[PDB]
Amino acid sequence: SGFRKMAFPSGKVEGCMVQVTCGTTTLNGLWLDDTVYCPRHVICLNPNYEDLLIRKSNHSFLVQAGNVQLRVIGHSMQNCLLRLKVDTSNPKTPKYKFVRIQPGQTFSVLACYNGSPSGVYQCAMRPNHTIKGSFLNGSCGSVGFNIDYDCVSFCYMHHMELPTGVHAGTDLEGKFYGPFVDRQTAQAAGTDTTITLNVLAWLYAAVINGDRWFLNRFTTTLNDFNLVAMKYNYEPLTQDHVDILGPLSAQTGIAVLDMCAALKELLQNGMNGRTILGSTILEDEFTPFDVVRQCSGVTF
Amino acid sequence: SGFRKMAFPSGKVEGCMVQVTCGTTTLNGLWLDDTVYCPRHVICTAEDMLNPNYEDLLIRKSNHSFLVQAGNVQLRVIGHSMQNCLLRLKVDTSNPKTPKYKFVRIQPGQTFSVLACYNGSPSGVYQCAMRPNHTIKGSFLNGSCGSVGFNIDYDCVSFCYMHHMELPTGVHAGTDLEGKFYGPFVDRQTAQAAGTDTTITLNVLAWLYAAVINGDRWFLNRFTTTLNDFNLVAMKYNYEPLTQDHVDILGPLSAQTGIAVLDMCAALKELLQNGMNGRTILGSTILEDEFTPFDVVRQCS
Repeated sequence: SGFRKMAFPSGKVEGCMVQVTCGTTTLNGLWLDDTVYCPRHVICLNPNYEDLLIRKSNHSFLVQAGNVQLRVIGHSMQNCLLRLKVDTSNPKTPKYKFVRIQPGQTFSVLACYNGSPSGVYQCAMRPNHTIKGSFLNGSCGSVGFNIDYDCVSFCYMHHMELPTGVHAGTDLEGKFYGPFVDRQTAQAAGTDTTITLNVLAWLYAAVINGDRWFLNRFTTTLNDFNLVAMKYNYEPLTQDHVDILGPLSAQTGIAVLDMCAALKELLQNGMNGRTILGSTILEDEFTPFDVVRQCSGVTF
Repeated sequence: SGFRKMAFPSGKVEGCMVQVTCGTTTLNGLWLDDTVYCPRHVICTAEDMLNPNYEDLLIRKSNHSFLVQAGNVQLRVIGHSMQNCLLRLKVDTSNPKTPKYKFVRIQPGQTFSVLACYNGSPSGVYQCAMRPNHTIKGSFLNGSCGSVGFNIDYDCVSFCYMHHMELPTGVHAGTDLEGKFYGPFVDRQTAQAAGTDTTITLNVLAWLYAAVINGDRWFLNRFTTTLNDFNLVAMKYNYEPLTQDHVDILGPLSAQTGIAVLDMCAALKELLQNGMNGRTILGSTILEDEFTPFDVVRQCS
């Protein structure tokens, strides 16, 4: 049946995307009820946003939804975000919540340009607080989300590209992930590591799909595992991660440290020209929950 | 910057998914205007599949035999008929979320977005390619039949695939929206097997170009080759023969990066002969072939 890196259906987020233009600057905004969220830098090297906000009046902002202009009747700022009040509550607003995700967690990104959705892909918040996305100029304001039941949890809004070509942004409260700031400076991505917890979740998915050649009859202590894995640039695995893997461990009857012994053997010796879920490399962008959802057939 | 396997936004298709039930069998249906499309095997039981005769099976069914549901709300079917391996059910009400659309039969090597559904509801969206052997490496569990594959140009949706089954090796087969199977497969239980799978050369070349557009250019070399000499090597590694037409499709991408197509074929040739020596391209340690030149241009440009 295969295992696929997949994204959550994006319709519910597509219905909230609008084009926000302030002068020469056009980008995307997220329209929920009667508020439009967009990156603070639409009101434009080290600018005092707070100040440039004065020169601005509601009629300065042009918010477009489909072939219709949304009249702005209020403006404010919350951290690095802009909150525009419009005179029309979005009829497509889905049930939603704003969430701040932690390193290693994944989400779907709806790439947009001119308030119009262009594509959706799956990605992960990297250990160094960036995301390896795919954005072109004009994508600022695009958002990342997860879907739980029928509630849309927005966890990311796109702000900029770092010199190595990776991306940085904020939660929907306007607070950046990582020490990044929306301004020009010489900020760069810190060294990145492999998300061990996610590699382990993926090996469980393989076993669940019948790809179990790499299993062995040994085990290891947590520390011995970390001592080998860090040498390959893997994030240290903690007791809390081990706990997050409990449901998968129980479903397969394979203890986490027993899976860690298989992983350790995979790192030191390799795959011997073999494959796991058709892959020649250990995938690190599927979380324990992504595995449960895809292996089970969760719908929305 | 950045390059990702991406799908088209699924919202226009989501609003067309419904549930179709017959007896104990339930699968997905596509609701456009006043018609619901779904795999015809929703009508025959388990047994039947041993070689059911659908004409015989269909004529024994009535409009009320079909339980179509949009949400938990039932749609009354007032008509039905068969078209190749699909059922077309006429419902007494029209779908207001129906987007502008058309039915397209794609060629092997082309890509499309799949909206995996169960019980008529959206589970996930992913991007794939119709393989040279006409199967797709999808991610589907029992109950996903009827989910569709599509592309979007502007606001127009091009439906090109409807899922029907899984083959012995675990890959998938299906049909276009006229019910015509892609490949030598049949909706019946049998010893069927996927044909010989080859690597989509045109796409691997588009991908090396997307790698170049985003830095990564270690695999490049000072050599060039002839179309003919390229094929002699590539065809030795299970790669599809590259035609002059393919070379032409890569033109814009060639002009954009300033690397001639045959020069890029030279680079690939070298790659196939020497492996990547533990290196990676766009983060991959294998040459990826599920990105058409069109896909790369749209995303990189």
